[PDB]
Amino acid sequence: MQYDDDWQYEDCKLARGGPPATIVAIDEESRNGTILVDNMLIKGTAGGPDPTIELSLKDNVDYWVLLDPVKQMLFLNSTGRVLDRDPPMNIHSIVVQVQCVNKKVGTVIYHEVRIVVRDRNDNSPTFKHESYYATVNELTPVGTTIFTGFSGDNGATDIDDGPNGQIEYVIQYNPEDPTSNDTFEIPLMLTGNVVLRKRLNYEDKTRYYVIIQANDRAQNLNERRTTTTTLTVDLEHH
Amino acid sequence: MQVNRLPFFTNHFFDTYLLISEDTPVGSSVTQLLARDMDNDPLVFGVPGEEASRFFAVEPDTGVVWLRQPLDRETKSEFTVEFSVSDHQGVITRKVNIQVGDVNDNAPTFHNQPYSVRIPENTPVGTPIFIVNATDPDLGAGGSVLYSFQPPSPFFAIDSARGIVTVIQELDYEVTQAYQLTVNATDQDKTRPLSTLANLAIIITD
Ligand SMILES: [Ca+2]
Ligand SMILES: [Ca+2]
Ligand SMILES: [Ca+2]
Ligand SMILES: [Ca+2]
Ligand SMILES: [Ca+2]
Ligand SMILES: [Ca+2]
Ligand SMILES: [Ca+2]
Ligand SMILES: [K+]
Repeated sequence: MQYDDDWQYEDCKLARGGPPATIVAIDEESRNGTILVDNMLIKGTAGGPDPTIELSLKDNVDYWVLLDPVKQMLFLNSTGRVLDRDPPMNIHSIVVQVQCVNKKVGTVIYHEVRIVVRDRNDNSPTFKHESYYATVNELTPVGTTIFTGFSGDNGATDIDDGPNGQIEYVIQYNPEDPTSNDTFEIPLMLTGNVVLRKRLNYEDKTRYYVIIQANDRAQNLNERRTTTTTLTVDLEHH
Repeated sequence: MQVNRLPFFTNHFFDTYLLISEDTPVGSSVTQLLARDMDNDPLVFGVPGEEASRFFAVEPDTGVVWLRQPLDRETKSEFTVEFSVSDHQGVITRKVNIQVGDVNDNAPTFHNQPYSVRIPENTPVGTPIFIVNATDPDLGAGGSVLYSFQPPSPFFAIDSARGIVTVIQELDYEVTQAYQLTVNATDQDKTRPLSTLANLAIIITD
C-alpha cells in the first residue's frame, strides 16, 4: 500500500502543533549558560549510540547559541562578553536555524528559532555636563523661563529603551541654599525648563544653587534610577 | 492648577513583541491598545507614519488594531510599528516589533527547466542519469521538498530527498523510444501540503 513507509519521514518534524517558528524571550545581560529553549520538541533522537536524526545550528552569527542535541536544548554562550540590548551593541534579537537531518531518508528540515531580547533598566540618567548655569536679570518677571539648557540632548539622557529611557526632572531642597527650591520651579517635568516663581532682590541675594534630579520612568518604582546635578543661577544688575 | 499629564501605554507587548500570523484575514483584529491618563482624559489612538499605516488601522476610541491589507511573511516578515495615543493636548508614541507568523502557502518551484535527457539503450541498472531540484520558501516542513514520479515508473526511480533519477530496469529501444514522466515536488506540511509538477522527457538512443 502507498504511504506504508511514511513513518520513516516522521523524524525531524516537530513533535508539537502550532506555527513553524519557535519564539522565546530572555533578558538582556543574562548569564552564560542561561536556557533559551528548554526543548525544541523535534521528533527523533540525536546523539546516543543509535540516533535517528542529526541536529546542528546554522546562521549562528557570533555564536550566541549553543545546542545540546541529546536534550534538544539551546543555551546562551555569553562567556567574556555581555548580551547587551542598549547602544552600542543593540542586540534586540537573535535568529538561528536548527538543521535536522533524517538519517533514514536523508531529508533536511530547518527549524527557525527567534530569541527576543528584553530590555532591563540597567542604565541610569546621565548629564552631558558636570554642572549648569544661568544668569538672570533682577527685574525678570515671575513666571519667566530662566533656564532651558536641558533642551536637545544637552541635559540628561538614558540609553535604555521605552520608559526605562525617558527622563523626568525635579528640583530638590538644598539644605545649604534653603530658599532655592522655593524661588525656582520645574512645572513641566519632561522638559526640565526652570521658571522663576518669586521676585528676585539683588540687594539681598545674588546667587542660587538649585539641586536638580533626573529620574527614569521604569514601571517598578523600586527599579528607577536617578542622577543629580546643580544649576547655579547668578543675578545680574545690568 | 494641575498641569496636564500625558497618557501612557500599558500593554506588555511593547516590552517583548506582537505575533500575527500571515493568514489573518483583512478586517480582523490583531490586538487592542491600552492606555491610562492621570487626569482621566478620554484617549484617541492612532497609527502615524506611512508604511505601518498601510497594513494596520486602529479604531481611535477603543484602541482595537486591525488589519487593513494582507500580510505576507515571504514578502515582509516583520514590522516596527509606532502607535500613538492622545489626550487632546499632547500625543505620545511608542514602538513595537511585529513578527509575521508563517503558514504553508507556497508550493515548490522547480530549477533549470525544461527537463530532457538522452540516454543509451544499454545504460546499466543503477545508473544516475538526471537530477531534479525544487525549492520552497515556507518555513520548516512547509519548506522541505520531496520528489516522486506520478505514477511510479517500472524503469526509473527518483530519490525522494535528493532528486537523483536512476534507471532501475533494463531499457529496450524497440518497445519504447521516449518516456514522458511527471515529476511531483511536494512540501511536507502536516495539514496542508502543497505540490507542483514538471515534465521529464527521457529519450532512449540506440
Ligand atoms: Ca544593557
Ligand atoms: Ca537596558
Ligand atoms: Ca534607565
Ligand atoms: Ca492628560
Ligand atoms: Ca505568504
Ligand atoms: Ca508562508
Ligand atoms: Ca510550501
Ligand atoms: K533612550
